[PDB]
Amino acid sequence: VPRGSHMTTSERVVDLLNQAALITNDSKITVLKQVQELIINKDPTLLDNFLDEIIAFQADKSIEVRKFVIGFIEEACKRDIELLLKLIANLNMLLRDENVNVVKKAILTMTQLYKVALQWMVKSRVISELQEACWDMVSAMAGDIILLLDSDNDGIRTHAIKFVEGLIVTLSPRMADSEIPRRQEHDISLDRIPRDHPYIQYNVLWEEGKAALEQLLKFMVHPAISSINLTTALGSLANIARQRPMFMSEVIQAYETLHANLPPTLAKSQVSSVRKNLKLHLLSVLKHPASLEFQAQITTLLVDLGTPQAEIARNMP
Amino acid sequence: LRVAVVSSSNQNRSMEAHNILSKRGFSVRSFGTGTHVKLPGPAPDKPNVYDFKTTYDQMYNDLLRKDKELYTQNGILHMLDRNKRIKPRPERFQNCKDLFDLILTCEERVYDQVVEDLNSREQETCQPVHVVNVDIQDNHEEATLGAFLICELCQCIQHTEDMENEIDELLQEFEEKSGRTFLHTVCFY
Repeated sequence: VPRGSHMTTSERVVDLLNQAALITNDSKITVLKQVQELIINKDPTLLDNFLDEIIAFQADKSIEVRKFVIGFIEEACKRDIELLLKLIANLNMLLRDENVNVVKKAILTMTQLYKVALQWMVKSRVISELQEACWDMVSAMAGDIILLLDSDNDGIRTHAIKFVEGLIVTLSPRMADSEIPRRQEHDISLDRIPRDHPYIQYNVLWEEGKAALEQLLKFMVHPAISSINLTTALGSLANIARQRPMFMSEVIQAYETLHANLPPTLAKSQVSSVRKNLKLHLLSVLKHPASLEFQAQITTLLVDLGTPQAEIARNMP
Repeated sequence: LRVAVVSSSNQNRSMEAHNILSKRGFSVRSFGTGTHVKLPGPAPDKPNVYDFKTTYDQMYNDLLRKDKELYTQNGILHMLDRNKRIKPRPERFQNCKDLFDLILTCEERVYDQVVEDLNSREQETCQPVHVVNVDIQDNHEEATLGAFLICELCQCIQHTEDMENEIDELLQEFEEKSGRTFLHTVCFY
C-alpha cells in the first residue's frame, strides 16, 4: 500500500468500503477481506464503527459474498462475543438463505459459535435480559439445525449431522479416557459448567446433549437414510465415542444394529461404501483405550465384515 | 470446482486425468498414495522403482540410459515428458494440505488410502470433501479412457444446481451408462 504509513486505519477502511461498492463482481471479496483484517485484527476498536457497512453485504446477490459475510460474523464474534447481541438475527436469517451453500456455511459457523456463546454465558459476571434473549436465540437456532436432519436436501442433512455431533460433545463431560483434538483442548464442555450457575442449568444441558444423541441414533435407522448421511453419522459416532467414551456403549450398539439391518434402499455401490466405513470406524474405536470393555463385540463385527484377524491385532492397543 | 485426481504412483492414470481436466478449464491437482513410484520395466515382475522425491526428468534420463529403445517403445519416455510439462515431480497425497470439493481415485486401494489419510487428520472446519472411486487399469489406453470418463463426470457435476444433493443420482446414472462401479464417501476438513 503506497503511503499506507501516512493513513489512519479508519480512512483506509472507508476508502476500501467505497472501493468494494464500485466493484460489481466477486473480486470485491478481496477488498472486503482486507477490511475484515483491518477492523478485526489490526485495530479491533474500529469493529463496532464499521460493522453495519460490512453486514450490509448480506443482501448481495452473490453467493460468495453472502458466505463471506457469514465468515465475517464468525470472526467478529470470536473477537468480541458481545457482538452476538446484534448479529444473531443476521446469522439466523442467513441460515434461512435461498441458496443451499450459504445455508451450509451458516451451519458450519454455528458449529463454531454455539460453544463460544455457551462459554460466554457460563463466564459472565452478570447477564442482561438482552444477553438472556441472545442465548435463547442461539439455543433455538441450534434446535432449528437439529431439525435440519429432516431436510429434503442431502448436503444440508450432512452438515446438520456435523453440528449435532459437535453439540453432543459440548453438552457432555470430558473424562479420563476422552481423546481430545488439540484445536479443541480449551473448548467448553459440561464438566466445566458450575452445578450452581445462576442461569445455565447443568442438568438441562445434559438432557439436551442426550436427546441430541438420541435424535442422531434415530436418524441412523431411518429406512431411506442416504449413503452419505449414513457414512457421516457413522464417523460422527466414532468421534463421539472417542471424545466422550461414556457413550461408547451406545455407539457400539448402533454399529451392531446397522450391521444387522443395512437400509435396503442403498444401491449396491452405496452398500459397499457404507460397509467400508463401518469397518474403518470400528477399527478406529478399537484403538481407543476405552474399547477394552467392548472388545469381544467389536472383534465379532469386524470378523463378520471380512476383516482379517491380523488387521484387527494391528488396531488393538 | 476444485478437483484432485489420485492414483498410486502419480505417473499414469492421475496425470492423464490432470492433463485432460486442466485443458478443459478445471482447477485440478494430482497425487499418488503409493509408498513409492513404480514404472513398468523389461518384465511384469521387474518394474522400475523410485522415491517420490525424484523428478520426472531424472526418471526420463535414468530410463534413457537404461534402455532408450524399450522405454520409447512402451510409451514411458513420452509419458514422462508429458508429466514434466505439467509439474516437476510426482506428489504424495499424504503430504499435501490443500482443500478440494471432489477427490477422484483411480482404484479401490488408492480410495482406501485417501480415506485412511483424511479420516486420521483432525477436523477443524467440518467442511465435507466428496471422494469417488473408479477402478482404472494402469496402462496408457485405460488411463486415457478413464481420464475422459472422469472429465465427463466432472462436467456433469459442474452443470448441477446442487452438487451434494445430486452427485449420488449422477454417479448411479454413470454406473448404469458405463457398467463401472463408483464408490462414494465423504471426509471432513
